[PDB]
Amino acid sequence: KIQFKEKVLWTAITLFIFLVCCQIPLFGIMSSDSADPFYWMRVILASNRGTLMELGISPIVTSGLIMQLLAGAKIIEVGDTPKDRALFNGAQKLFGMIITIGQSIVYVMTGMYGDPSEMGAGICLLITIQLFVAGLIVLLLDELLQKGYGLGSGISLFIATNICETIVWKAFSPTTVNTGRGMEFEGAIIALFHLLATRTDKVRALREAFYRQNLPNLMNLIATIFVFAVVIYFQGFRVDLPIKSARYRGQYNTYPIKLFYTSNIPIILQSALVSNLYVISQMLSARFSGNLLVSLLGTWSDTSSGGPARAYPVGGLCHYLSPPESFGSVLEDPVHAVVYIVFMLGSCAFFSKTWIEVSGSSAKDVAKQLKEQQMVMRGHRETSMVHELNRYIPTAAAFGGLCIGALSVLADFLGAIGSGTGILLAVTIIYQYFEIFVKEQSEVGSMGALLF
Amino acid sequence: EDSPGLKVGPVPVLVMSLLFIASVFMLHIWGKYTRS
Amino acid sequence: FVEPSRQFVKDSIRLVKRCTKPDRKEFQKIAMATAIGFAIMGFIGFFVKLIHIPINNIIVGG
Amino acid sequence: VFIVSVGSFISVLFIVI
Repeated sequence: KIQFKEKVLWTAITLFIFLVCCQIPLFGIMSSDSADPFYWMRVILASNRGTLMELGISPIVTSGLIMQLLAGAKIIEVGDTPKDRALFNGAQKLFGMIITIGQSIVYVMTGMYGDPSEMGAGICLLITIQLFVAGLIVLLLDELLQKGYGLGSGISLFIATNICETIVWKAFSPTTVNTGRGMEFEGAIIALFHLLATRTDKVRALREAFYRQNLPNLMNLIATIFVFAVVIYFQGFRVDLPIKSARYRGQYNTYPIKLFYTSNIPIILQSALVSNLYVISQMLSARFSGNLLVSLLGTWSDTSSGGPARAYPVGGLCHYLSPPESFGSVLEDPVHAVVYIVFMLGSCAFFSKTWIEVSGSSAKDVAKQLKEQQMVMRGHRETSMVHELNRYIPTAAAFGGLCIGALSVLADFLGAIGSGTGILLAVTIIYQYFEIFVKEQSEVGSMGALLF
Repeated sequence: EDSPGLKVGPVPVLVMSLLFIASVFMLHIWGKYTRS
Repeated sequence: FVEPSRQFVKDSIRLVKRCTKPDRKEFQKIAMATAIGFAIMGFIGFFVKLIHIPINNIIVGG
Repeated sequence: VFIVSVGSFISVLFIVI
């Protein structure tokens, strides 16, 4: 069922079970994970999920997109499917579930006979399963609630939550620092300082000498601030113009669109594919099939995908996507930093324009809505509705996401936190989510912190 | 859709937890438990 | 890339003049709400770990 | 509509893998 209040609440109940599951995947027994490391991929990967072992919660985030794939599609004939009995839409939804399951199986180990995967890197079958129990309640919620047409405000809240958890997890992580400070920022602080530090705040910023060994953590505090000031400013611009409103009775409440609203959601997706692509590529090039001679032939040397003799993620797609990495401290590579900014900028504007059509806000959709809740007929002309309302809606959708996508690449350079790439994506989401949480609810706000 | 009509169930969620509690603690230490 | 850049410049020139920032009060109000929210997200993860680890051997109690 | 969705789906597909 539709209801802004219901959709936010469902995401909240799920959210807790993510953390209860997490601890056993973390460190259990002697278990270790060999390679993976990076940050940008990790914040994306993190639909409430963190630690050394990859992709526990990952099929679950995906599932919502699968539902959109078919429920509001139609073209390639097989509508109403040659299936016995009948009953479509729910049938499409059932097909959607199968696609999610197929994705899951390949990562996890499977039995030797009928196996059809593996021989590379995988396993994590026990490790995945506890996350799967948390994410099963999400999947089951999606099945019932949707009934072949569904949407939901799932996406934003899970990813957003995780980074706050991660910073706390890092604090109790041992960095082979001396026995603990007892409340300075995790690590990098000498033994003499540590005994003092527990007692209360004094010392730290004003002192007589501290710190400086190999900081990791003064970078964390200043990271948040850079994002903090500009995000709030751009959640302030708006276009109004409504008068006489609600029909007669006449009484007016202003209609608000930020114009960074309905624009933000494509950008999160745009960041997400690219970061994942960078981690995976290594497997395709070196250890799958085919690309030995083919690599040499294709890669002229300018940069082409699955490039020969490339160490770290393969040259091509990855090569433009980043420079050393170096946490933004080496970027004077006139050829890497420049391409990174421009590629992301062009990709972001593409996904903003495709969001308009039938997956988000367009001027035709808004036309019908303002006919229902009646602006007073909006002051309007003799009929010529077709233009009127239209012109500032494609420009607004494009502009909103284009600004954020430009900013994100530069933001990595200025300073992400302990992670050094990870912060920026998560923080932006929390501000957007807060507006979904209370403003859409159209009455009161949050829930919890009461009892009963 | 699914052939069960009561599919999602409060009962399955409880069952998952019930299996889990034995697996966490009997098998391995977490509170000065025996390790199998 | 020429068409996205052209749209972006056109939108901005109207937008600067006919829009204004969070008019003193609003920027603080949103920021304050976020700060309370941030605490809920991560400190729940702090409290579970606090209890769970010192059961096996006391290192801070829980 | 489908075409747009499919493009998005391919992008998504790698993430889970």
